[PDB]
Amino acid sequence: TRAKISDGKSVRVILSEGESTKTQQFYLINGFFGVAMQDGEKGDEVTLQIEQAEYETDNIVTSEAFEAGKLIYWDNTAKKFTTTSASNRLVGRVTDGKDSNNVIWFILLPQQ
Amino acid sequence: FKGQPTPSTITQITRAKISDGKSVRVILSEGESTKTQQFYLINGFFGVAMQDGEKGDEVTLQIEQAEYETDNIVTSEAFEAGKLIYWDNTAKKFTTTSASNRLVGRVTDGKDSNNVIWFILLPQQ
Amino acid sequence: FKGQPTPSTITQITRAKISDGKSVRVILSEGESTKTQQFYLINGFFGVAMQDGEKGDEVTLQIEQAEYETDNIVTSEAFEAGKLIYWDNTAKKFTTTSASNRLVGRVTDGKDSNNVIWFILLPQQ
Amino acid sequence: GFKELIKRDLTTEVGNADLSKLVENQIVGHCYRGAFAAVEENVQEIS
Amino acid sequence: GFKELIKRDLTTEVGNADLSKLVENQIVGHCYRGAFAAVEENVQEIS
Repeated sequence: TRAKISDGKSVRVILSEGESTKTQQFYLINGFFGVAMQDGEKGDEVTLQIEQAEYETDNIVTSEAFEAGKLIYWDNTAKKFTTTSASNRLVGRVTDGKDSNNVIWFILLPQQ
Repeated sequence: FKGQPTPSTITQITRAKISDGKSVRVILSEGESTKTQQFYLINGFFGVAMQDGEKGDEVTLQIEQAEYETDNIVTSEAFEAGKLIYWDNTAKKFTTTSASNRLVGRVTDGKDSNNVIWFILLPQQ
Repeated sequence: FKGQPTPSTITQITRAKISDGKSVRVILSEGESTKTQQFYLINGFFGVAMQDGEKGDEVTLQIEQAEYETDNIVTSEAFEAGKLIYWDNTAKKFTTTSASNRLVGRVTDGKDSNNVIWFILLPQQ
Repeated sequence: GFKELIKRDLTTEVGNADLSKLVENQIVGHCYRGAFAAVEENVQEIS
Repeated sequence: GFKELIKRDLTTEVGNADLSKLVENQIVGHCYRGAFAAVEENVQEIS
């Protein structure tokens, strides 16, 4: 027997009645924030990514500059990244700042 | 080289990364003892013990931040998927109470009939 | 494909994981500099500057969350195994005091006679 | 005034030593190369 | 009374590599050995 069962790069979740996820997009489901590898419907099983990896995304609020190094917070209400640092959840730090196309590179964080 | 003919100077090339960090050796304290594949908090490090330590000896803990299966949960509480896990060092059991316990993971698979949890270990903060 | 014979339609397949993210490129500001295998805090990222940089140059920081041999500590403090490690950017030295310093690691091997320390690096929160 | 420096033209390698279960063996390519340009040689025309 | 126990004398195997960093395989040595000493055999001297 071994306590370790998997490397923990990905975690499975079950979609609730108010949640629906499409492939390769960020979704906060059951406290796990990650990239869904399957297009999921209500009460369906999908797999997220918690790989602590550098991730690309443009699903951001386009109001404030995401200069490199600033912490990235995920706002579950609007379903967007932001640097508000309010009650929104912390999810990563910017590696490359926003471009003219509003694209962000950021490193995920361990879900603490 | 001892007794070398010429005083050859030595230049050290710096290095930082000493290991992968998947596991750490730790010295057992007095009132402690570990058996293999069980979680312990020894000198501030929480992880799975890979060797049977008895007393005052060296054992290695696994801090890989991977997904781990574990019994030894306070069965009174219910561990839904997504709830933060905490380590009760007094009772040597997992719990969701955040009074003064150490945050050590988050649940993936809910508390089943066999009191078994699947959870993601955390960065040892 | 400019001048293609036929009006084909291109559909992108999305992909979030741009990179493994074990290290991060960073640009030096005016009041910053680096030399190889030395720890630095540059633009909110803390890691091992694997390359030399002086002024507006690009350097890369190891953030692997592995075990690292550092030295370069505040020698007056004691560093027992398991104690948390904080980076004092003003003094550019590691320290256990948590006044206003960044939390960066936990000691795996205590401060020896030559102030050497082994410690796990933390996830840049 | 134009010297191309070819140390390693191109080498692609594949491995899955420690990758995720969902990730097949990623493919990576790299090349060591360098080029030396000059202003001794160029004249810039318009139209 | 002295026995040398060997399972693998020495094995230098190329370790896992992070291709994403272009870091070469970790050369790592490994030996599985042990010894069984005694006191019936040995006598100490001074000078």
